[PDB]
Amino acid sequence: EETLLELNNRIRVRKQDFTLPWEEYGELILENARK
Amino acid sequence: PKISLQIPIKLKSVLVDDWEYVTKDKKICRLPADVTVEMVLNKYEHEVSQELESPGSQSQLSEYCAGLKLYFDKCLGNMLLYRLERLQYDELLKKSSKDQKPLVPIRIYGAIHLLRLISVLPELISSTTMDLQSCQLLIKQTEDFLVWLLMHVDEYFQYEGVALGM
Repeated sequence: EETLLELNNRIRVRKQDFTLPWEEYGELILENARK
Repeated sequence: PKISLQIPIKLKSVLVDDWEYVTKDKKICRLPADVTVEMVLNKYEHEVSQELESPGSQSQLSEYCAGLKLYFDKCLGNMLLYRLERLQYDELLKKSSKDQKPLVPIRIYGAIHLLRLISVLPELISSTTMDLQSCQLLIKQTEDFLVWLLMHVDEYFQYEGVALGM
């Protein structure tokens, strides 16, 4: 069991603009349009 | 194969309000935030360590909070910014160069950018070589932090920002 502090330099960082994934947030994004 | 991370629907809704405010209303956060990432994680560790009996339980929480600060400092400028927020960042980066003082994101940004980090943690874990039990602890500690964040949701809280294939 390694903690996040010891995994810090093994979990690669992406270079990208931040997004929300559609499969998890799409229903909320569509409801948000109807406000 | 999915790295399962339960994020309460209220907190997912917080992330979508933020997405609307930035990418639709075109309104950036005022910086520095009043309650930085560092202060959110300091308070969390400070409270939750009072309800843990095991000594190994206290170390793993401290190593979680420390690792999460460290990873926020690495991710923020690489993958946690909407395009609209890059000018703000590039200006902070510019002040850091002129004032000869390094940029420390956990001391500038706030709770919402921390929650952005959490939202992408499953995708980051998924490509990583690590022990399964280390991943399960990572998931457990984050879900614990999340329900503490939800517990304090009122205290802390042209087109871009949606990945249709994800």
